[PDB]
Amino acid sequence: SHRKFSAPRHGSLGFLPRKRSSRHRGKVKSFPKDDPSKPVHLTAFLGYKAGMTHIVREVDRPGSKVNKKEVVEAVTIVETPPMVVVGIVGYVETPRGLRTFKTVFAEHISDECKRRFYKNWHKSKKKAFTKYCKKWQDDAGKRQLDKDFSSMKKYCQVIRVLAHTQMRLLPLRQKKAHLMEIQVNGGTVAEKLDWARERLEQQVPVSQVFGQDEMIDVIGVTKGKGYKGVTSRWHTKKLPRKTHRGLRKVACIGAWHPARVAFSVARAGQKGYHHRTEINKKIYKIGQGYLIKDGKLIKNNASTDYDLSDKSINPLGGFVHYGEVTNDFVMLKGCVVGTKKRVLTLRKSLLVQTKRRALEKIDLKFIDTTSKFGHGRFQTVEEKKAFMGPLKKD
Amino acid sequence: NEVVTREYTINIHKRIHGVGFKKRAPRALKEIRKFAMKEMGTPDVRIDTRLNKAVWAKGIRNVPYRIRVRLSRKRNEDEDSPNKLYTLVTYVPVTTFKNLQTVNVDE
Amino acid sequence: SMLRLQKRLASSVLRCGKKKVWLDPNETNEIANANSRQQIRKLIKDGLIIRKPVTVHSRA
RNA sequence: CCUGCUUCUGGGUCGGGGUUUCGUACGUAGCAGAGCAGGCUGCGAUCUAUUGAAAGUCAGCCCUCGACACAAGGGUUUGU
RNA sequence: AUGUUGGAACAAUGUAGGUAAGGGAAGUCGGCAAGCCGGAUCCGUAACUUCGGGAUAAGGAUUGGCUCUAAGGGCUCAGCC
RNA sequence: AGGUGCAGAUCUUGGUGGUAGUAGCAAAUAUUCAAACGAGAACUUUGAAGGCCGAAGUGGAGAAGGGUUCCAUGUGAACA
Repeated sequence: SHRKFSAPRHGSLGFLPRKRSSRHRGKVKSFPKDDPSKPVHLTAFLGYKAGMTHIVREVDRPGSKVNKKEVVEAVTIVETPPMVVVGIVGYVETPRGLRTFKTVFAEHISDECKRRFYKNWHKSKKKAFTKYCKKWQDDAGKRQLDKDFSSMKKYCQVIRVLAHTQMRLLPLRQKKAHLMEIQVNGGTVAEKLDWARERLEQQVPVSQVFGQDEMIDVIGVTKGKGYKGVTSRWHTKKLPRKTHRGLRKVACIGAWHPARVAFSVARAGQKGYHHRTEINKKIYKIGQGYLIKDGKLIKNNASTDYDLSDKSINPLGGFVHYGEVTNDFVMLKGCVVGTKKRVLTLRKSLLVQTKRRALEKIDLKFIDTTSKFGHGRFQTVEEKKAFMGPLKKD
Repeated sequence: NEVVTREYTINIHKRIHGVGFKKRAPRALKEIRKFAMKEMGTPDVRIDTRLNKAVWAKGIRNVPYRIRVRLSRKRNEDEDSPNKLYTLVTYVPVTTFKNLQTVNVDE
Repeated sequence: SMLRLQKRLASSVLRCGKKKVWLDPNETNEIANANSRQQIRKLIKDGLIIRKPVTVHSRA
């Protein structure tokens, strides 16, 4: 017979293969398309999740109940050290799809990027790119490099760039940088190729790629949760207490003449560690890293127009399970996919952003830098000192 | 050189965080044998009975968080075995663990 | 060695259970060849096997 | 699956601060203490000061480069 | 010496225990299960009745520690136990 | 001349497979260190520590029933 009372199915089938991700770094499945009118620019960046905190800002949306009112928003902290460009790649375009044409690397590659080409750095002799770097000090080598560059002028349609993150500036335990192809969108192929040739072995800060109050896309891997049942993974109804063979299950799975159990039925398996792509994330603030001028360093990353306090975004005792943020960072509205120390892919939007929400500028009023290692109640260390006063240990 | 005796303090609390009540003390002796093979890498580890009394002094559930250990490597005597060196582990009663480094004591 | 016979014999002579019976762990070879209550009594005088004191149940 | 395993540098252990949880430790002194028994002394729950004190604090928190050893390793395969 | 073995892990489903913000049976054939009350002292206790009961009906208050006071006894009026 | 020919009868007897080195060795809080012995020690013996039975016991003796299971020595062929 038919089902007595209709109800929508549990779980979307668009994220059906709930397996462990074959990759750990987020992958850009579709880069933004390019038009020759725009200048050359980067379209993707790679960051690392630090933590989350509050924010205070003024809302300037017309016609609302919350217009000209102070709100709080959950914001993510993604520490984003600048990249080092180590190579470029060209793509000829085929009737069978998109095919890579030629990959050209730098003359000398930093050892942070050399970590990626080895499964075991301790036992290896670090012999990668040793004969490839001999091509840059012979006259036949330079003519071959220019012939390879001239070949990409003619045949390549899409040009990406190979850039890697900088583990030396991050407080993470690992030292192995993550390589990433970033599509360069801009003018014609020729000036696109010349711009990436100049940018070789150069620092690429975040401000070149992204800006404030801009829709971006976050790509990353879900927090791992291991093997889980249908009640946790698929959020099915719990069976009553009187069930004999258990109650955290799926009661009726399939019909009889459907002699095979279907692919659309909720079954137990791996939950979490799934590759995801979240869109329409708002950048409230692109921060600045620690920098030293006139002897002392500058750390007023949490300073706003009204706070004017020299505190940083690092809370009291630092970020929980991450470390301290010393490099420049981006502040994204709402929670993002992935756990602490998770590599995160930042990407420009694939859609034309013309809305009241996506074009609203943000003016920060107060950034909460209280301790997240419990119920914190102090913004800065010296504010607590002025309240607590002297202690026994003084 | 090879006969080296030195003081050590072990944070038992951080090596027991997670196990059940009926195995806290039986586990607690394991990271003392495991600790002894780390600095002086001798598989033959003998722990003194007074150390076993100190760990079991609060029963099987409550274990002292910090404990002071004289961890000494000595020559293996007759009934010859491939481990030509062994490590003797001795309990050291110390009232407080504030400002205790690893003291390299002498003979 | 193996000393369940001596502990059983030391239980009967001293008129108490084997809980309170203490054998010397260093003179094990001397205790092991007793095999009789007469030589068990000699080990009592020699101090090798000693009755353990009664556990306190203080009324204070 | 994701990391590290000597550029006198790396991590590990301990320790020190930061953060945080609970709530003011033992001992001492008090003419504070319902009072009680022989110039004061003995008992007295509790209170006060030492005392936001004492205790815990990554095992999956944060900075040390304070002290200590350890670290150029062991074994098995892979050819156009 | 832990009931005819151990060690390492702490995934789902289990079996046995618990805790849950707001609602309080809307769940279910059905308050199934779970949960509330609970000892003692002082008040108070209905309809009905075969006057024996109902009845610990129902419904209220108190409970710790310390320091004192009073009362309840034997041996020759006071002393001593 | 016959007790003369099997593929079956949920046939009889006997032997061997897949399952499968799988289900399982999860009712009653708990074991740890050192020494002895031994070729071999998580399980044997001794000492110490931490626990349980908590006198309606996991204690000390009986009746029925069992019948050498009681004691000493030795063994680790078969069982535990």
